[PDB]
Amino acid sequence: TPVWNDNAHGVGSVPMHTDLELDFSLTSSSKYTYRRKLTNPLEEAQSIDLHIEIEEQTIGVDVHALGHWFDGRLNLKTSFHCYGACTKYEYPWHTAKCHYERDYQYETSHGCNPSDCPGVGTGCTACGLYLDQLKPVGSAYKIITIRYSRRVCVQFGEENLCKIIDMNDCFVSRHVKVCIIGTVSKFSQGDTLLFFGPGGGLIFKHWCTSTCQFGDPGDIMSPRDKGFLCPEFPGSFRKKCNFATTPICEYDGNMVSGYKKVMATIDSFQSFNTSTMHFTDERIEWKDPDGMLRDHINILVTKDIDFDNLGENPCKIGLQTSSIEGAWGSGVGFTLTCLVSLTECPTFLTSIKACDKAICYGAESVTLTRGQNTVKVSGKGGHSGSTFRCCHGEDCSQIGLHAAAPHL
Amino acid sequence: TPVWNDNAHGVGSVPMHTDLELDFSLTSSSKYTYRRKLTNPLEEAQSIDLHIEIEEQTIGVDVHALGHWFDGRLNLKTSFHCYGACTKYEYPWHTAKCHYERDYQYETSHGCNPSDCPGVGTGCTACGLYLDQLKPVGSAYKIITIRYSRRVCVQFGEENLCKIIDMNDCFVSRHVKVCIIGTVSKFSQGDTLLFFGPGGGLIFKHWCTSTCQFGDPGDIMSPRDKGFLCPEFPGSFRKKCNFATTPICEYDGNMVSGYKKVMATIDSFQSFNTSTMHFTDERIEWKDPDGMLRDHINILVTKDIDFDNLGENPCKIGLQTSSIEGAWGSGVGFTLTCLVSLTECPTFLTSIKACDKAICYGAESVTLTRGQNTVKVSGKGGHSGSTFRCCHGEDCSQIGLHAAAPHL
Amino acid sequence: TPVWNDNAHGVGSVPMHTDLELDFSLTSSSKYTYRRKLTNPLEEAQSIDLHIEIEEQTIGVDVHALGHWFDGRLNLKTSFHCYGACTKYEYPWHTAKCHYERDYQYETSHGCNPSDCPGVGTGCTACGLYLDQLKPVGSAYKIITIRYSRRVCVQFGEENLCKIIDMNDCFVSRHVKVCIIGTVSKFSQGDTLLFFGPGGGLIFKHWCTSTCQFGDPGDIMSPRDKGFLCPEFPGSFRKKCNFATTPICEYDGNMVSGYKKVMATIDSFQSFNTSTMHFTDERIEWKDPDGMLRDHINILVTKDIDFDNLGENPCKIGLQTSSIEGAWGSGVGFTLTCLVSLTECPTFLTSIKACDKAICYGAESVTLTRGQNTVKVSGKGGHSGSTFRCCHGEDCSQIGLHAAAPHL
Ligand SMILES: *[C@@H]1O[C@H](CO[C@H]2O[C@@H](C)[C@@H](O)[C@@H](O)[C@@H]2O)[C@@H](O[C@@H]2O[C@H](CO)[C@@H](O)[C@H](O)[C@H]2NC(C)=O)[C@H](O)[C@H]1NC(C)=O
Ligand SMILES: *[C@@H]1O[C@H](CO[C@H]2O[C@@H](C)[C@@H](O)[C@@H](O)[C@@H]2O)[C@@H](O[C@@H]2O[C@H](CO)[C@@H](O)[C@H](O)[C@H]2NC(C)=O)[C@H](O)[C@H]1NC(C)=O
Ligand SMILES: *[C@@H]1O[C@H](CO[C@H]2O[C@@H](C)[C@@H](O)[C@@H](O)[C@@H]2O)[C@@H](O[C@@H]2O[C@H](CO)[C@@H](O)[C@H](O)[C@H]2NC(C)=O)[C@H](O)[C@H]1NC(C)=O
Ligand code: NA
Repeated sequence: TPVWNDNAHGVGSVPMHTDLELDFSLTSSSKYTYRRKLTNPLEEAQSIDLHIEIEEQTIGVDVHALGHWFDGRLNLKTSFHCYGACTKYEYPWHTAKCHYERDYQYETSHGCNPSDCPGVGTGCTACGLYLDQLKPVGSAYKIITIRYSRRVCVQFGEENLCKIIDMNDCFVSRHVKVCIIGTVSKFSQGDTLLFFGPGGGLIFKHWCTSTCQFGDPGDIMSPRDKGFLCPEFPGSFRKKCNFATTPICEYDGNMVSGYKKVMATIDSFQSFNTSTMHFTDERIEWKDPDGMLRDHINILVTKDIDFDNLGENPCKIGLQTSSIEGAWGSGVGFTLTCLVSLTECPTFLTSIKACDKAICYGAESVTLTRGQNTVKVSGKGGHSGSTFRCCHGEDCSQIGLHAAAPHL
Repeated sequence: TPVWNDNAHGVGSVPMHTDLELDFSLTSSSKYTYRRKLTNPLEEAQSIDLHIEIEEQTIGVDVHALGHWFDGRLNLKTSFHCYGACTKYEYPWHTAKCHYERDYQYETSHGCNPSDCPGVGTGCTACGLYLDQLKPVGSAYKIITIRYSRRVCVQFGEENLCKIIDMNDCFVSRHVKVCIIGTVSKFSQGDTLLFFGPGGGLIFKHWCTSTCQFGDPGDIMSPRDKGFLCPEFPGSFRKKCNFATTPICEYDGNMVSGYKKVMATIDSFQSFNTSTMHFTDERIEWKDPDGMLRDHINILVTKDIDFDNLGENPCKIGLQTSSIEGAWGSGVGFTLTCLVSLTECPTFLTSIKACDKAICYGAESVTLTRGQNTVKVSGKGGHSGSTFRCCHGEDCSQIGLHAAAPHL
Repeated sequence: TPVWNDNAHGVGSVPMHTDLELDFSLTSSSKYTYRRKLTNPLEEAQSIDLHIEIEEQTIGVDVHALGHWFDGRLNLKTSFHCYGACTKYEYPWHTAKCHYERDYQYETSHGCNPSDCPGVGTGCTACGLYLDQLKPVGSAYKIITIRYSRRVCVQFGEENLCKIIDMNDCFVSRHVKVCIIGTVSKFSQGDTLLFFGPGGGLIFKHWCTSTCQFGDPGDIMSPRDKGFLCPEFPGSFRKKCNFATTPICEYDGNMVSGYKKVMATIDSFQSFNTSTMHFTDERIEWKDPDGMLRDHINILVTKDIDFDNLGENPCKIGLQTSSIEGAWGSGVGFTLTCLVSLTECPTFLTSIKACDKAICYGAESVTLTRGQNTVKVSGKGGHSGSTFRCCHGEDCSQIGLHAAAPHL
């Protein structure tokens, strides 16, 4: 009764038949190199070159680009007409993308009309808030997923292999195991990253989403080139009245933009630094130069007898996509349906992944049965050009599918 | 001078006298099985069956059930009377559980009265907001504590032992040690989990607590079957006036429910998936099928000579509860006071726990002295039926105590 | 081609030439002691005393002290004058530190004047909100950085060395390595800690920063002894009018303080406990007595042949500060510029740190070249009396520089 399983990434070893162990805490922002000649314990003349290169920790963040945050000024105007409905007249702020209008229609009165207006219960006083002097101040990105990794290269004799190793995963070969164990608590899913310039940025934990009011972090956004998502103005208008005098609008809510309020208490917010940053559609990768952070590296070497590869198996997998639902750029995510054929084993416990161009976006552990299988993989991230493929290890299907856009 | 201590869960070993080590990164949502015949290095005919089963990672979340979130419609009504105080008259919205009333009392005026009202400084115009078309949309739970674990079963020869091993704890036996090391950053204390249907849910990081305004996530709640916690309506009423016309109420605040605002930007929020979910009073357990997450497993085996159990000791403990204060279902928590008797040792460094039905809710490290000790254990979680017992290892007192209800 | 690197904290070992390994999960709030006589495998009479003391986990939090949070009562007053501008008259609330005034100037009317006021379009009705019955309820601190550590002391023979070991770092010596691996998810950067009394506190994840409205957690603050940061009052005033009657002000916004609203739902918030707490300027250190938390300890001992110290090198470093910019007590932080001289190596990969009085606030990994180097170190934390020095390992420059104050 075989119960094949390749979800274990690592090795079985006999401590007596192991020749070298390196165990250390490494600065996350530092590389590490190890070179050694493994010579046979005396009683031979055969040496083996061991060369290990571990690269700096990289962070990869799947994001939704939120566009630009703007600074601006809130202006208030008044438009009065003696007679006629409010829609009968066009107002100065009508061209303003972000405006809030309150109408005082059919409400003219003797002690609130100008001298040329004998109207009672007629016409319109229109109050108008609008944003102007708009200026973009930064680009904002919503964090969907966070993963850290190091590229690990191992030469043992003439064998040479490089792999990108995720934090809390292991590099496995016949003679060398490299495991990385770490934790970082700097960034969280749902955080919003703000980049003010063309070095670093700020983390916002409460960027407005379902309610944006003027004054909030993220209050005035342009998701793309043209078109604002305008904030709410929660305050009230008042029509200030006087005899023989044109009505005057007033607004009693907050008048200070979110950018100004944030900049007035900027020390309340967390900055981060970046090095060698790589923006792609809905993804950002960089190396965090924070030298206070460390991760744990263990390297185990057996010179003569091979490690037992704990995921070794004779099972063979064929893959193709069937369908997809859900969205890229979304915290809710997508589901990729894969048709997976298993041969050479009655059952096989493994993981099927949703990947594109060697980036993984989701994975499902599954016990496959001999023959055809239908496997659903939940994923998050990607962009409109992503074709998510069904993958097993380094092997992927011939095509992938596109997910739908978010925020439709 | 003995200084006995059982807070260390693990073993002392001599690397030469160890026979097998398995070290690997395991998919959190996958089980793992290892079977091997340990044969004596040649020069014997005695083999030992080793059988290790590691089950999928389970999450256990102590929660406070918040009841149902509702969608609804905000309606506005007006009730006018020529004469009499506002309390003299009953208003249509008085049966509505969530209503906001503003009275314009003794404020009648010539240009704001109907034709049959010669009142000046009399009567009442009543403005009334109320919620209607209410519908529950989901069940919400406040996270109090999060713990991950795997069930680990080890057979070595005829010895067979199963234990639930918390992440970052170790399974210890005479011949086998299994340590699990991991980190997960998906859920946080204070997060609110929302389940919309009877598969998965959403994480909210800003569900309203001390201030709920209409439009907030969590704005309209029913903590149990009947009875709403109504949201605030922060906007203002206006009495629109006209000659020979009944006053008309207006409200200038947000009119869109929190559910609609959240659903309009649903991609801003994080989903999670679940498998084999088990709801009990104030607790939820499930297996997260997110195959992207991994933890580290180390297994060490000595075939001949026993491990040194680092927590081995001759101390003996008797336990009983004395008192309790504080609350279940609460982020502030409770304190269990235990009377603990130590014999066979002058002192003993150990942990006393507050547990019920093999779930732990709190623990206190303490150096006990020979004879009686009073130990206070801080805990969080549980429900009204919980009887928290004083526990040491797998041993517990004969009865437990109930904590008080939260939110009284 | 030498590529010296001391960023790896750990050892190379030959598993056959290692004599003892202790591997265990330790209660975070517990100490651990190991004592053993290492005797030569028989065939000698030379023993070595091994004595290891591991102290309880300490948390060190760099913070910005926010001052005291206050409870208070919101009061509303009215001041009317028949004639003259509003600034012509002094109002009762003018001495109140937190007050909100709305003026109804030149708006007198027949049906809204007292009997002695024949004014039309004159004088002033002044509405005044003010806070009174103020009382401090707690001291608040903004988390800037969080680090955990254990003090580790190792005696091997006559060698005795104590070091404070950060979580996820290693103690390295010729014969003993001690590595600590752990994760904790209780506190987060940007959390606000509130201490109500002189034992424990509460965690707030949404303490108001860029917008404080009355009713918010953190709404009424005094950053120091005298001087309040007053909250906004987002509601509206109304002037209630009547014939031959003095105008009466009304306010329709929230009237309940943030302290009362939080205390009304206190079970929604997370408490923490403390032991042996040490407040210093902009820093708090304590031992968390939460016995449910554990970390992983590995101890490796070689009795005869020394470990290969993976950071061993012949490079020599001289250090001095050059300049500084940025702020203490700030989530944005500071940058220390150091002049670093490298000799005895063509290049050296290492870390330069910004430290004061054996507390580190920042670190930069850098490949130094022979001769002079300019290295910028990003840091966070400290206080006005901090002199941040350039440091390498345990070696620091002769002076340090002060950063600027935050929130100016
Ligand atoms: C894993 O979760 C997805 C997400 O769908 C869930 O979203 C949550 C926010 C919550 O509302 C929950 O009720 C909801 O099911 C599941 O996929 C969804 O399945 C439904 C039912 O067939 C479809 O109508 C949705 O279009 C579909 N969405 C996506 C993005 O695929 C999924 O079934 C669940 N389980 C697995 C194994 O993936
Ligand atoms: C651990 O903390 C608890 C909780 O009480 C604390 O709650 C914080 C929010 C903060 O306000 C702090 O000042 C407060 O002490 C402590 O228990 C409390 O102790 C007081 C004093 O005797 C009692 O009046 C409370 O009822 C009690 N509450 C509970 C739930 O027990 C506790 O003393 C402290 N220390 C230990 C060792 O548990
Ligand atoms: C690491 O980041 C600091 C912080 O400055 C950054 O702050 C972010 C919030 C964001 O606005 C980003 O654009 C900004 O650069 C950098 O230091 C700053 O550098 C500028 C440019 O010379 C100076 O004007 C600032 O005074 C200075 N601030 C501080 C506190 O030093 C820094 O350059 C960057 N890189 C490194 C290697 O430290
Ligand atoms: Na208002």
